[PDB]
Amino acid sequence: PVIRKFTKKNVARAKKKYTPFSKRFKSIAAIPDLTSLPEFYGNSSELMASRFENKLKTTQKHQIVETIFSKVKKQLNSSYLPARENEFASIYLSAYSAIESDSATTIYVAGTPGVGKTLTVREVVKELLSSSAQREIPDFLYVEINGLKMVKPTDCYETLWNKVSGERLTWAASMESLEFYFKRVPKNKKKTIVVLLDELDAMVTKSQDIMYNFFNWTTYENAKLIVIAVANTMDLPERQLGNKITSRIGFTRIMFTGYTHEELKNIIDLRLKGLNDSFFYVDTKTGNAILIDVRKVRLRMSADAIEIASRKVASVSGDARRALKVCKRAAEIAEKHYMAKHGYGYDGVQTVHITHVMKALNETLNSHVITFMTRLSFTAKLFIYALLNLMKKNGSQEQELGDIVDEIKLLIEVNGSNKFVMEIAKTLFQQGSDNISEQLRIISWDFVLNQLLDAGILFKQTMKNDRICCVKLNISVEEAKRAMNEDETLRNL
Amino acid sequence: NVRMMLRRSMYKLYSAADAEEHNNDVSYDLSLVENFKRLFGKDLAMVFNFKDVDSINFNTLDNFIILLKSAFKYDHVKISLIFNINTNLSNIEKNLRQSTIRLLKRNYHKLDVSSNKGF
Amino acid sequence: MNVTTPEVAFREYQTNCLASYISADPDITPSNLILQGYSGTGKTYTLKKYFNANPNLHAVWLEPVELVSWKPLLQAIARTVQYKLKTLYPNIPTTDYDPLQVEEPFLLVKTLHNIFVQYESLQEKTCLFLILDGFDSLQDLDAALFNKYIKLNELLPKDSKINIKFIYTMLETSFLQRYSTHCIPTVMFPRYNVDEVSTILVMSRCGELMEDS
Amino acid sequence: EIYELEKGKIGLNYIAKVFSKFVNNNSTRTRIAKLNIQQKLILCTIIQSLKLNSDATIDESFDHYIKAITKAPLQRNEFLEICTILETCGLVSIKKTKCKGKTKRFVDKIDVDLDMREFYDEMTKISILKPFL
Amino acid sequence: DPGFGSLQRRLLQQLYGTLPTDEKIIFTYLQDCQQEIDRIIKQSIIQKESHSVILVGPRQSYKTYLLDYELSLLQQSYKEQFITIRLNGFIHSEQTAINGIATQLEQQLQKIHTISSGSLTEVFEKILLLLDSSITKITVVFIFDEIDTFAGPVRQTLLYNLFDMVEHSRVPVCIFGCTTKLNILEYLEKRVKSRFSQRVIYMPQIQNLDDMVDAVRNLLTVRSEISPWVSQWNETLEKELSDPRSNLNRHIRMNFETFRSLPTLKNSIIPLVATSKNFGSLCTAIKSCSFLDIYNKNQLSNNLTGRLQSLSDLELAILISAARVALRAKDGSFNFNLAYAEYEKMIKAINSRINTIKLWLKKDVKNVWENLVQLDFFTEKSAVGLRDNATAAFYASNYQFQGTMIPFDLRSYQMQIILQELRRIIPKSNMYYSWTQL
Ligand SMILES: Nc1ncnc2c1ncn2[C@@H]1O[C@H](COP(=O)(O)OP(=O)(O)OP(O)(O)=S)[C@@H](O)[C@H]1O
Ligand SMILES: Nc1ncnc2c1ncn2[C@@H]1O[C@H](COP(=O)(O)OP(=O)(O)OP(O)(O)=S)[C@@H](O)[C@H]1O
Ligand SMILES: Nc1ncnc2c1ncn2[C@@H]1O[C@H](COP(=O)(O)OP(=O)(O)OP(O)(O)=S)[C@@H](O)[C@H]1O
Ligand SMILES: [Mg+2]
Ligand SMILES: [Mg+2]
Ligand SMILES: [Mg+2]
Repeated sequence: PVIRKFTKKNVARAKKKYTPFSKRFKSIAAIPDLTSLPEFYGNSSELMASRFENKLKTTQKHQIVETIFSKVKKQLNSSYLPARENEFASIYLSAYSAIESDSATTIYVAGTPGVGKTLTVREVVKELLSSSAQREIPDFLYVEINGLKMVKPTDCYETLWNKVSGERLTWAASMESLEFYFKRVPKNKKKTIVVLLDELDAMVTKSQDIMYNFFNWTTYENAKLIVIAVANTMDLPERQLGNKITSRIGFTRIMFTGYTHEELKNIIDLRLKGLNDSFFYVDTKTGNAILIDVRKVRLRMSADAIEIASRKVASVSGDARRALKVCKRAAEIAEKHYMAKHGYGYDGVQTVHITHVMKALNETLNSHVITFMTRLSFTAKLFIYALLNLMKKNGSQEQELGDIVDEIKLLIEVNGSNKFVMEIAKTLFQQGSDNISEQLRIISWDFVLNQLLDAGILFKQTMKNDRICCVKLNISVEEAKRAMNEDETLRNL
Repeated sequence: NVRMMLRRSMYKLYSAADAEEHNNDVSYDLSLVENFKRLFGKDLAMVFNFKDVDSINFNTLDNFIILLKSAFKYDHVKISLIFNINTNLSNIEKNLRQSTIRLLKRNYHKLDVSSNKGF
Repeated sequence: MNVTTPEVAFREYQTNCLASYISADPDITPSNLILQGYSGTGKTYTLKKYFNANPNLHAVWLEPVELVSWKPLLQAIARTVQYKLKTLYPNIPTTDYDPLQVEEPFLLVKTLHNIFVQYESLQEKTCLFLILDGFDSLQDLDAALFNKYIKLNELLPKDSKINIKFIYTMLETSFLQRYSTHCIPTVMFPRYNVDEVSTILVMSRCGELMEDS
Repeated sequence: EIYELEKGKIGLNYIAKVFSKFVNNNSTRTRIAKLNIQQKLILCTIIQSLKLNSDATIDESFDHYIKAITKAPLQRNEFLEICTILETCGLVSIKKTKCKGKTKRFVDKIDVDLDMREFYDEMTKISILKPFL
Repeated sequence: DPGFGSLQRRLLQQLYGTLPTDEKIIFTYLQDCQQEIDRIIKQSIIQKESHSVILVGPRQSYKTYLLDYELSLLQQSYKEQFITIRLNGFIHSEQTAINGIATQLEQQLQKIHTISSGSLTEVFEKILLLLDSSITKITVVFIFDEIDTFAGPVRQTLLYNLFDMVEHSRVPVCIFGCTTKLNILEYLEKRVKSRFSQRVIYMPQIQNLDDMVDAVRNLLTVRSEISPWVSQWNETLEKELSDPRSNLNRHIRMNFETFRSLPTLKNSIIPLVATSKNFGSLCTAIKSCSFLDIYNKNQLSNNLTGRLQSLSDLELAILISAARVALRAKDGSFNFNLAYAEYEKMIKAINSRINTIKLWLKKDVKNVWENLVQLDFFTEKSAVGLRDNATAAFYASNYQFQGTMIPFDLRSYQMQIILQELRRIIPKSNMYYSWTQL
């Protein structure tokens, strides 16, 4: 038949309809009551997610063994609170004064990552669902739009209209459908919907039209939506959104500030209230601890260890997740000590203390580049030394490679007295043998270029001439200076 | 560049082979020249024709001639090259590379096509 | 091993160091092997002489100079592996997959996996030698394509009966000095000597001069 | 809405609240929040890393560091995590930019936002941040 | 005899690492870091906890080796309790990673007892309701190879979703990231860092020379008694490794100062063991190390010295004249006309002092000039070589450069090998050796 210019044999199209909600009936006066419709708002076939559930469950077998520290490493996972009250109260009031008043508000929260904003927002929505179950308010359909959980930044329309309506269209039909449903359909036939815009600064793409529409459907009188959009920087509509959309977002702008050391200590106290200073019935044979041969054991997650883990993480960025990561690494270190000391293996009291949590606090404050450039090869340290002493002559940070080569040759020829360098300068140029001429480059030159290029110490510009290819120290010069002073041979060479 | 020459050349080859016959989709490279004998059943004799040889890159042209030279090993092809030059031959064999020139010195013929020669 | 070293006239180190790296047992064989040389330095001649001296092990001859960008390279790999297996073990049900379906490196992985898991009906695990003769002779070539062929045996299954073993052929030595930390076995081919050229030409050409009418 | 959080005298602290919240304090809370001297003199290191180079790499913010204090060790991790405090408050911008230079691959940058008028009055109380200006 | 081939096959199997997983060796300098990987991975296939680690170490530093040793050690008993999702950072771009996870979640749950089908949105939602959602579940072990490409400086969506199903999931995951950058935590976007468990474990390098000879002792000794020769072959090995003045210890000593790596030693030792034919021949071949200087000579046989050695005489005069012209200029550029205006001047000064050298015309020095750019003795003026990615090698394949449209003998080339480096490598018994001074 035809001979085609190229082929698209691996193409997969969804089953999604093109005609929007505006052309269902073509009668605005005869729109049916959308709330108690069979398909709308999740009233039919809501097993549409729980099809894949009996795939990742296999055998209920073989008697898994918990330990004395496996309990704390389970309670330090993702899961009143004395942390966020003046934010929870204002957000729940600002979202309750629109649920009761059939309004169209927009709340704006923001904060550096870890300050509990999505936790308080989801608890606000859980409490408002409890209020809807107590029937002091109307009910709503809850939609969470995560900014990064989607492959296309315009799929927000598709998932919002799908969650509202039970039908899935393409993204253009979904945005026209949502535009009609939020402009023209009267407030007697729509129950309200609350929208969580999780990680808003990932849908600003190329038009700002999604950011336009989700904050311009809320300026309408006939649309009962509440947008509780979270963010990652407080001045986001002053940096990357227009001033008109800044006026749309408005003036609420409730910031989730960082935590304090007292708040973080209270957080770890509530996380370990059920386990600290309690009693466990371990067995000498395995180690299987059970909370209320058999040994009654305490567990002192010490408050000084908690507060010295909390003060540093309260200083740096104040995150109630990084505090849990520190206090879980401490329990991991304790469990490793316990299992290695007792020979237990998988199938007195126990403590977590200051000089035991300092390893968990020091595991993320180590630059393993100095202990890398010390264990580097001699030719790689000689490369770094040639680059380091060319810098005092030049002052560019961007030395060529033909210069490094001649500087290495200069150092080897000008040190002809040292016993180490006369033993090594034969092998450095000829691999210790004859029937090999004196090479222009040292042996392992491309190897120690690449071993620093892949490691990110070195930084070479792309070109075909490996005499004028510039080379930069990507890490630093001060740490290279402090790493080249422990060699016993390069300290004089 | 070289790949558009190859894709256009094998596209024209597969078009002028499958439309002069009176069904699968192949990739447009010299593999079609390799298995032209078993795709169709006929021997290949493609005659190339470069229109403004003084206006192509000769750097792309000798790369295309090198890329064509590997078609010799397939025993059913016969490549013929036709160069339409609007200048002299000392300006084509100055810009080409010498190995391509010694490959082109195997069965070359010249032909003066101009309506001022031979009034 | 049980391989037969060929009597190539002036590459004596290279055929010994080539029978030390190409065998019929997939455990005593590297997963990648470079044969870096220059133009005319005897790579293809000693490769064909080796693989003709050992008829039992299976070759796949692929030349990425007539396959310009990387997509016809993947399509040609997935085509000719399947075509080689069809004429090697004929009595296996071989459901023909289309090589044009390969559009990305991942689809080459998936296609070759679906080709290989249908030959589990054999007895013992074999290796298939895919030769990329002239990998630096790729026309629309980039510096990060070779990383996609080093880390391909990392994706083919481990307890499989047909294992892909690559044999590259480079030509440029500034190409190869980028993939030096990958520690692939490199067998370098140094340029011929005047005393060796003067008799390589004699043993190659003085048959077709007396038989030149 | 802030009237209902007690269960023109209160319709003013919001603007006096959202103006001060965005403003915070240019110099009064600057050192107050810094309270730590190591969270104070580094901002002067970034101030001295602007009138020599506009490509202020954190290395250049750390090569300036061992051209000032060279008179318990200190690694680069302490510097680049104490800079997160100046990131968390909302003064400094560290992200990846083009890094023009000679080669065009990404690296960290440093930038400051407020004009050097009130910060120059903020140093009038600290006797060690006066020679560094 | 069929007694020697068993010893040779066992030796080459130990040298490749293709042993069964009970005699597979672990070197002593990487036995502590195998304990940490074993601790991490053994509390996720057994205890069903979920976490994320990043393995940082250079190339050929035994990361895939250790991980496959664990995954083959946690398969002899707990086969049905885990599935593995391995994906590179090279062959899996960030749009083709979703199809990789979906194809590898589909075909792995098939072998125990359609999620691959749909568009990219449907597939990415079909694998977000499966992972992000007495009994025992199945855990997924993600193996991210070269994770520093998924941590690019734009979005980091795949890392956010994968590290987000660590705290916030019901399925136990355990995700391994093998990378090479030491500054890997500076790459991650600040909300993917907060989801990260911050447990990056650096691979160990070789600190002592004793570690290298103990590693070669572990690699080349034989534990299982298969051949009759093994009772000699161990002892004749130790006689080379205990004596610090032999050839094998000297080659290990010069490997410790050069590329400090065991796989380069493996590629040295493998054609030594495989080219040998008898046991006494193998014994004297590892006594003398008669192959670790044949091979090591061949590895340098054409870089810039073993192929300049194979230059002809006119080509050498052309290279010397071109390096003279580039040495005389300011920034180091020249062309064919400036090079031939030094070849004839030098050769006329050769025929002045004296039987001679035939001056080849400029119709034949063109072939010589083209043969010295196909050996990389000249580059162009600013021509960058292979581009970094695949698009920048496409964006320039449509560009028509100005250095290839000008005539041939005006292209401003540039030297690969300067005249000082040409002075010391040409032998002093040459008729152009005096012409390499300036
Ligand atoms: N006051 C708190 N009480 C309990 N958990 C908390 C608290 N604050 C933060 N967290 C932890 O943080 C998680 C909730 O995520 P959040 O940090 O609120 O989201 P976020 O601040 O937007 O972070 P990003 O940047 O969006 S990944 C929970 O799993 C908690 O473990
Ligand atoms: N040792 C040899 N003995 C006999 N003939 C040889 C020998 N070496 C080369 N030749 C001949 O010269 C030719 C050289 O071509 P190849 O062996 O293919 O070299 P080559 O490196 O593959 O060239 P490239 O890389 O494809 S440009 C062979 O085809 C033989 O005809
Ligand atoms: N699965 C495996 N089975 C046997 N040998 C292996 C395996 N993986 C690697 N090796 C060998 O181990 C040595 C180096 O191991 P690698 O795992 O490849 O190093 P590496 O850390 O993976 O390098 P990367 O992945 O680029 S950081 C080489 O001799 C490999 O052949
Ligand atoms: Mg969140
Ligand atoms: Mg060849
Ligand atoms: Mg890897």
